Amino acid sequence: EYTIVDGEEYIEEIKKLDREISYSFVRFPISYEEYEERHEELFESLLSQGEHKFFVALNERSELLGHVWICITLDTVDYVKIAYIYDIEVVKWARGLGIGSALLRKAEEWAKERGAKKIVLRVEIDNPAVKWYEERGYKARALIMEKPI
Amino acid sequence: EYTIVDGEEYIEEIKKLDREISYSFVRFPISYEEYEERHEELFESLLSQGEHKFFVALNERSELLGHVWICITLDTVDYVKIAYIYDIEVVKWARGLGIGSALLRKAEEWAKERGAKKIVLRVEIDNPAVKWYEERGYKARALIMEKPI
Repeated sequence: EYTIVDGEEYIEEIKKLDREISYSFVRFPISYEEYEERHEELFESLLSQGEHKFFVALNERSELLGHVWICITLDTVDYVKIAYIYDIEVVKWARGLGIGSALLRKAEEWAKERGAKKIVLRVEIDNPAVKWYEERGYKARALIMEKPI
Repeated sequence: EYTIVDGEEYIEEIKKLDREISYSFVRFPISYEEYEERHEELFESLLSQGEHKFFVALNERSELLGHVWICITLDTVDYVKIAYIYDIEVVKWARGLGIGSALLRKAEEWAKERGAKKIVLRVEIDNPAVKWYEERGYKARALIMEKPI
C-alpha cells in the first residue's frame, strides 16, 4: 500500500536510487568511480535549470517505492510548453504493483494543470517498455541517432 | 594490461563497488537507503575485527578492475590459523581476463606467508562459482543453514 506525493524532500534518495539502477545499462568500460562522478554531474546539471517536479510513491513507513521526474520546458520542434519525463523508476521488489503506471498518470495530470500540451520522454529502442508507452497513448515522433567516435 | 598491488589505499572504492554489486543479491524488500546504511555498518564492523588484507587489480590508468578481501582468523572447527576471503569481485567489463583467478592466487600466496593452513570462503549454493572454486582445489566442508522467522 502506497501514496503518491511531492518528492522534493526525497531528491537525495532519488539520486542514489537512480545511480544504482542506471549503472546496469552503461555500455562503456568506465570505472564505478568514474560512473559515480559523471552520474552526479549529469544529475545536478539536469536539475539546475528549469521547472522540475518530483512525485514519489511512499509506503506506510514513508519509504521510497518509486518516483517520476518531470521538467516543464519548450518543445524543440513545436515551440509549445511540454512536460519532459526524465525518468520513472520503481524499486525492484515493488514492481508489479502498478506503481509506475500510477506515477505516470500523476505526472500527466500535473503536466495538464501546468498548461503543458504534450508529455515527452526518451525510451531505449531495445526496451520492451516501448509497447507499454504505446498502450498509454505515446507515439514515437523522433529518433535519437548515435555514432561512436 | 593490469597489475595486482596492495589495496589499502583503495578501500573506499572497494566498499562502493561492493555496495553496487551486492545489492543485486538482496532477497528482502528493503529500501535502497536502508540497504546502503546496513552495507556501511556491516562493512565497518567486519573491517574492525581481525587482520585484514586487500589486493586490487588496477588497469594502466590505475582504475579498479577488481579486488580480494582477506581476513586472517582461527578456524571454528580445527582451531588453526586460516585466511577467510570475504570477497572477490571483478568489474563486469574486465571479466574473462583471468583477473579473478589471479587475485585468488595472490590471496592464497599471502595467506601462506602469514602461516594460514587453509583458505576458507562462503559460496552461495546454486551459484555457478561453486565449480570455479572446486577447479582450484576448494572443497565444501560445511553448510550455512537458514530458517525464515
